This record gives sequence, structure tokens and C-alpha cells, in this order.
Amino acid sequence: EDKAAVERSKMIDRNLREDGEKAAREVKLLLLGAGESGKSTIVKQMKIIHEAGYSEEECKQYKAVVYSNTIQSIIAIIRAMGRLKIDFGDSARADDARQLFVLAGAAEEGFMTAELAGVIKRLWKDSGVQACFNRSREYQLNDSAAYYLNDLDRIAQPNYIPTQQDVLRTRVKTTGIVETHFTFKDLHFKMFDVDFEGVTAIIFCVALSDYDLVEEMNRMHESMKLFDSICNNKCFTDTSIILFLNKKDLFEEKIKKSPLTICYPEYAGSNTYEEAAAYIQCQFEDLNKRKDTKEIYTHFTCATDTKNVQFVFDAVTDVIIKNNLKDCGLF
Ligand SMILES: Nc1nc2c(ncn2[C@@H]2O[C@H](COP(=O)(O)OP(=O)(O)O)[C@@H](O)[C@H]2O)c(=O)[nH]1
Ligand SMILES: [Cl-]
Ligand SMILES: [Cl-]
Ligand SMILES: [Cl-]
Repeated sequence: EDKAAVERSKMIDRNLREDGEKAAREVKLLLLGAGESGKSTIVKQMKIIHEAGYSEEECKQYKAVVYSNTIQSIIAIIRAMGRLKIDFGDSARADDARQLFVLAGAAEEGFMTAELAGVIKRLWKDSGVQACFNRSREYQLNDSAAYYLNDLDRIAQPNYIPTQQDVLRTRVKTTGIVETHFTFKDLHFKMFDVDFEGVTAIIFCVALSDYDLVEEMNRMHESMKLFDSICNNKCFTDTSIILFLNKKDLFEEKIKKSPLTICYPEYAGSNTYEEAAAYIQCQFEDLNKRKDTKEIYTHFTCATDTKNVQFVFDAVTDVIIKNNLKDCGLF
């Protein structure tokens, strides 16, 4: 954005400070959205992209988290089979299912051995297990279940070291409000992941692939309600409201087989990625009560995709530079 460079070059407030050219222009960014919408993943991406990121030794720290998530995923599927009354493809997998629970049951924390890897591999290749997997909207299953289970052989190797993508795919139970700092285009970002005064911008995350998920309340509806409060809150009048319609990769896969009408019974468009995503975007943007005063800046994201997040965050920063710089202090 040549317009961004020009816009920021119009500022003169550094001149009022003795060492103004060395001062830090600060941007305060609130990262919001329902649980599992992708907030932590965006935080990790900011570290990877703008701060070098996740070194091998750092990645190693996530090994047992990867194991934990993998064990949780397969157990979720196996348990759901009993509830949905889905039989194993090969009755022999029943012994493996039992063994899964024996091994997870006796251990202290996530782990992986050859024996466990074999049990999980055989379960995951079984046709009943796959049929239950494909009905995951009917229970609660980690988004990254397939990612880890399909790569089990690599993850189970004795000298396994998690990759960045392995780390980005983890589900980690975070609580409270976490602040991270990073500098990009010479802006000093202060990012708060809320699981606020002077907020320059809000990035609001939505899991697109929640549309067909729940117990007796639709997860997308809840995200809408939450965006509604936020977008029209008086405190955020001058705040740039950025909307990340996230998990577009998972959404693209689901929409082929699971109709949007599950979420919006009135939807009468085609069940294609293009029409259904557009419709969701319109549903969210329509919650904006001040359409003549405030614009929503919407992006379709895959938060685990570093190149996608770098591209999007670049566009978001140019919007901030063009609209909000005058409200950003020097420190
Ligand atoms: N496939 C896919 N997985 C994602 C995406 N965004 C987040 N995830 C995964 O979804 C899970 C929940 O994301 P997380 O960042 O922890 O959500 P948070 O509760 O808002 O902090 C994690 O396992 C992430 O790796 C996405 O765009 N695509
Ligand atoms: Cl069973
Ligand atoms: Cl072993
Ligand atoms: Cl991209």
C-alpha cells in the first residue's frame, strides 16, 4: 500500500519529541472470538512471522502436547462409535480399542510408543472408525484430529521433533488474557488474546467450520451474538473492527457434504464454498448497526497457514496505518 506509506508520512508528532525518530509508535490490538476460533494460533503466527518464532528446542517442548492431542482425538472417535452405534469394520479392532484405553489409562501424560502407535494406526485405518470420523459433527472432536492421525508414522518415530505446523496444530488450554509484543512495519504491536481502553483495532475470529456444530445451541449463532455485542459497543467506535472468518480450509472440505441450512435454515443459495462463505460473511457484517459510520474489514483465513496469515496481517496493518495512526501514541 503506497497509500499507507504516504499516509503515515503526513504525521508530524515525532517532531515534538526530542528523540522522535527513535520513538515507538504503539498499536493496541485486541484478539477476540469464541473458544477454539483460532486466537492462540494467530498469536503463534505473529511470533513465527515477526519474531523468528518457534525454534527446534521450543518445538520439542510441545512433543507431549502433540501426543496428548492425538490420543484425545482417537479416543473421541472410538467413544463416539459406542454412542452412535457404529461397528468396527474388522471385529478385531475391538481388541485394539480396548488396548487404547489400557495404555492411555495407565500413563501419566501424553506419550507415544511403538505399541500405542500400532494400536492407533490400525484403529484409524478401519472403515467403521472412518465412518464415525466422518460424522464428527455429531460429537466433539479436535480440529486437528486428521492432521495428526494421518501423520502418525512421523510423529511416532523415536526421535520425532515437532515441526512448526505440528505446533500450530496443537490445541492448548489457555485461560485469561495473554499479552504478546511484536514489531512490524515499525509499529510496536501490543496484542491481547482474550479467552479495554485505547484499543486501536479488534481482530475477531470466527470458526467457519462451526456452522454445523453444537449441545442444544448452534456455535455459529453464539459467535454471531458475540460479534454483535463487540462490533456495536460504544467503546469501539473508532476502533478498526477486523473480522477473520477462520478455518476456511476445514469449511471448504465440509461444505461439500454438510449443508449450510443446518446453521441458517433460511439459506437458499447453493452449497458451495463460494456461496456459503459469502452468505456467512454477509450474516456477520449485517450485525453492524452503524453501516454509515463504521466499516468491517473481513478476511478469510487459515490461521495455521503461515503464508496466509502473513498476507492477511500485512493487509490488516495497512488498514490500521491508513485509519488509526492519529490515535496511536509515541512512547
Ligand atoms: N485446519 C485448521 N485448524 C485451525 C485453524 N485455526 C485454528 N486451528 C486449530 O484449531 C484449534 C483451536 O485453535 P485455537 O487457536 O487454540 O483457538 P482459541 O481457543 O481461539 O485460542 C487448534 O488446534 C488450532 O491448530 C484453521 O484455520 N484451520
Ligand atoms: Cl463399538
Ligand atoms: Cl517404544
Ligand atoms: Cl494466501
